[PDB]
Amino acid sequence: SFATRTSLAADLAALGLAWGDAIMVHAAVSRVGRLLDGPDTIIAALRDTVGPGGTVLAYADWEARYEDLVDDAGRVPPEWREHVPPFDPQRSRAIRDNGVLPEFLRTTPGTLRSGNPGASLVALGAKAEWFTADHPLDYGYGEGSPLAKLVEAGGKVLMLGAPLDTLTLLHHAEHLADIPGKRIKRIEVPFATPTGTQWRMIEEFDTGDPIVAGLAEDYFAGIVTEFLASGQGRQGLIGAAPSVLVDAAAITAFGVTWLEKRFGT
Amino acid sequence: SFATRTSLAADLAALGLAWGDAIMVHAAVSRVGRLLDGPDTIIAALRDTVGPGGTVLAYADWEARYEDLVDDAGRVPPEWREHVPPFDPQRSRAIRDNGVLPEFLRTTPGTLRSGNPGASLVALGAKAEWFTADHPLDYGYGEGSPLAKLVEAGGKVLMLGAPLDTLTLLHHAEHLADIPGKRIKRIEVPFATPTGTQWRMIEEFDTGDPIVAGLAEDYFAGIVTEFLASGQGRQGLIGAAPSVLVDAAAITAFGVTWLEKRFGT
Ligand SMILES: NC[C@@H]1O[C@H](O[C@H]2[C@@H](O)[C@H](O[C@@H]3[C@@H](O)[C@H](N)C[C@H](N)[C@H]3O[C@H]3O[C@H](CN)[C@@H](O)[C@H](O)[C@H]3N)O[C@@H]2CO)[C@H](N)[C@@H](O)[C@@H]1O
Ligand SMILES: NC[C@@H]1O[C@H](O[C@H]2[C@@H](O)[C@H](O[C@@H]3[C@@H](O)[C@H](N)C[C@H](N)[C@H]3O[C@H]3O[C@H](CN)[C@@H](O)[C@H](O)[C@H]3N)O[C@@H]2CO)[C@H](N)[C@@H](O)[C@@H]1O
Repeated sequence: SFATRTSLAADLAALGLAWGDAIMVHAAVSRVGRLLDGPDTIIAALRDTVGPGGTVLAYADWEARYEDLVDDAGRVPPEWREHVPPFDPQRSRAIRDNGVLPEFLRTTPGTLRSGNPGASLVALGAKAEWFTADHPLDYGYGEGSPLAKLVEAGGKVLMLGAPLDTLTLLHHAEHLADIPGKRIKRIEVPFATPTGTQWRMIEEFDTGDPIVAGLAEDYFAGIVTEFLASGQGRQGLIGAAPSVLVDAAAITAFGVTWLEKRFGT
Repeated sequence: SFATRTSLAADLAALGLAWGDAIMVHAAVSRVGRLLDGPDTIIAALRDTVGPGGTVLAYADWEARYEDLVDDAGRVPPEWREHVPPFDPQRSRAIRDNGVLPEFLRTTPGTLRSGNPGASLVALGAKAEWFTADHPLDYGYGEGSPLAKLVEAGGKVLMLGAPLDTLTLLHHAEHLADIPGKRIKRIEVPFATPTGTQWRMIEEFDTGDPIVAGLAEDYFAGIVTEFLASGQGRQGLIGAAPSVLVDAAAITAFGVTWLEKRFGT
């Protein structure tokens, strides 16, 4: 009646998580079952399974409710500017729309957070410095991004009971997909610098909706389902949670090909 | 349509919070209204109002779900011992039963947390070291406790939209009250030391229920209501939240006298 740090690490090993892996986690903590330490049991079991050579990652994003006040060019009206809290990678809370684990991971001692606010990842472990260094502010889901570094390092993504449409790495596949009609989001973001608040415009492919028209908003779940149905990845229980584990480079290439087949040439 | 760091500090000043105050906060963040930075706007406004000479405090407690496995002497059965996460004052999460603000305060850079797990307070500011140092493990709501140091320093308690029965300092009044039939809670707690897990028995007056029989479980709210009805304390809005501000030494003495009149001699 209690999933422990030991039992969860055993479930993670049986699922496919290995010593030295860089693992990115999307979790629905309620579905794991009753935990002795709450979400920190999940974090501890992941660190135990990958060892000091591994790295645990999560999608942090940023809690910035000021997006309801921007006009049409994405800037902030002058009456609201100095009221918007600027982004500090060490103090800005992770978004909690898709669960509380990224914030729990962000506040775990040793965790590093990248510089692109809306696309920030948290990393804890051996390669946390490289995974979070020099995050390009424009198109933060693309070439120089932590999501690209996860693919390059041969990392893995674990859907720990979370809905399959929340896989952030598939936004990296959307950025890479050579297709037409890609939607773009522009917004101004306040940054905290040792001299005050400095504003800056951010450009990236819009990850608030499907990258192109004609797709259901949860269509990431279909891509993951087809990926598993093709005999790739592994499925199994983590505690009481139905979980999915995929290779980062494989699911990205599968996601790009999924898009380049139905759209473009 | 947006309570800001500036507007909240103005509401706090109008309520009675002053420069240099040591303020302990019980908050219901949802009732404050729409915040630009979430709960961190409340923390920032409190720090702004009290200044670098002040101190912001909250009741942290401890997220320890292992209390359902103890027998009748309060110890942990041998099969569960090494599975229970030990208490680390720097890493143990604050309880979130009465809101998320204590955990947000605990993870704010610079905040210190005291050593008594179940009675731990978080402190951020000038006297955070003294407020959290040398917390007596047995009877942690009594003489050497942060709640007693708050009374000694002339601190204040702010009920920021929270229910009035959640005022932790009234447990210090229960400990001090010279009355009969005081209930006692005993439990064993794992502690993290630089050499491993060390277990220890904790004794204190039971704060999970009224200190004596014959009291409704929310009777703290009646004491606060009588205290305000007697012309003491101040009431007003903090954002959109009906709030209460009281002097720590006054509400404690009023709480003790409230108990010593209806019970004992
Ligand atoms: N969905 C409709 C659209 O949502 C936008 O805002 C959305 C946006 O801020 C935000 O979208 C966020 C992005 O930020 C972030 N960079 C990646 C993350 N996957 C995404 O999340 C969203 O897309 C996922 C599906 N991949 C869903 O599983 C998830 O529940 C959903 N919140 O959530 C809001 C609602 O989804 C705009 N309101 C408007 O373009 C339109 O209303
Ligand atoms: N209430 C019934 C009793 O609750 C106990 O457990 C309780 C205990 O762990 C815990 O009680 C906690 C204490 O820890 C902590 N040290 C101080 C805090 N004010 C108190 O909180 C409790 O008392 C307040 C009223 N002052 C309420 O406002 C609050 O909602 C309530 N959770 O919440 C649990 C439920 O209240 C035991 N289950 C049993 O003795 C009996 O069932």
